[PDB]
Amino acid sequence: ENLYFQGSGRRLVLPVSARTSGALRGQAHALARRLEERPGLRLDDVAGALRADRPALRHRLTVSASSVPEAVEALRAAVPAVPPVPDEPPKVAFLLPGGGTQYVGMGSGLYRENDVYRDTVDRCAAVLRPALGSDLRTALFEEVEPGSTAAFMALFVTEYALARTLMEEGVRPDALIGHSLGEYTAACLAGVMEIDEALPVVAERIRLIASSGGATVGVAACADTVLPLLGEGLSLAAVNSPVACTVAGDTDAVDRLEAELTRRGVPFRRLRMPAAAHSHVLDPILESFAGHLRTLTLRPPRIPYVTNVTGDWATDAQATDVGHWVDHTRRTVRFADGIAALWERERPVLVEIGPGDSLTKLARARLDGEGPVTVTTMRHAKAQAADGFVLAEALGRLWSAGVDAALPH
Repeated sequence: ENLYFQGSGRRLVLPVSARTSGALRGQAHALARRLEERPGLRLDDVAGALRADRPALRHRLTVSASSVPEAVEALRAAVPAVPPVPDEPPKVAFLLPGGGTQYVGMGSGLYRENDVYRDTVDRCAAVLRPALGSDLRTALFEEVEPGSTAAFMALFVTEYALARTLMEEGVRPDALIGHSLGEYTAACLAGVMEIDEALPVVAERIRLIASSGGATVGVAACADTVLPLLGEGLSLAAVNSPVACTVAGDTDAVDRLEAELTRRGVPFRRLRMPAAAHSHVLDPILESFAGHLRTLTLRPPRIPYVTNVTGDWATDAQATDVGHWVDHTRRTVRFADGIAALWERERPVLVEIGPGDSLTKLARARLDGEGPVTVTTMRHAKAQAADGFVLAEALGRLWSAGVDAALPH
């Protein structure tokens, strides 16, 4: 179970582009039949030849392979999966999850294969030791108490390292959106905050939220259905999509809401973190948390980002205002509105940065049926794919949608 650096391995992305719906499938089986019938062809050479010796036409797909049999098999199954590329290159947005999908071992494959990912994690763990009290890489890769400060900081650093890794490949986001904790990651990526200063502040934000107690319930219904059921002792914590919102408050009030939701057939699930972020339960720690926010050098965003406060693009005045960041922690996460504002300006490819597809589902629900292209970037806890495979697929898919710099080499 070693995390020693191995460097990049043999896995490569093979690009295929045609002019038709259409000929793409045919051209992919052609290439498959060529590598079978030509044992002298190395995967190595084919990857470069597919890059240098052919034009990048409108209809694209890719396969990932660490060997010729793998590539041949993947080119048969290959089905076009994104629309033909636009006449103008697509915009790109990063979506940064707030927690719920973190796990021990996430990104461990990237930690071993990718020097940017490894260096970013190492840098953050060293900066974090005085505030955290431990080496974050222990929590990232070996063991962690669920819902601890370390568990969530593991998620924050994974997002940051993964975003830095994509940016070094040339996939630089034109816009950012995060969900609660993820808005801090977005602010660091946008230049609003410096990662080294943000790390201890995010850590104390987590401890202050956890120490405030209370409870949160995720309700699979739109906010209009939930609002009339609240509720002295309850706040609307997040409006996530037309079929998802969260409600937070003291545990007794949340218990009674759940009883009344059951009585109406409304599906819901108690979030496992016994906390109440984005609700009145945080009132006693807001001013203390503003003390920590005052330690940060805030700058206007150099990449645009939408905040959960307004569900709209953050202004320079907001990004640099401690009181806004205090409001961000107290007030409803307007994620669904944020997704719509992001989409309406850019119509960008939506790239989820972090483990899972939880924000991708919210975006698909809110953006039905604008046909968003979404890209996923890190596997769920129980999935068997290798991290480097999932990353290579994401990069190939980004190229297929028209983000040319996403293709590696």
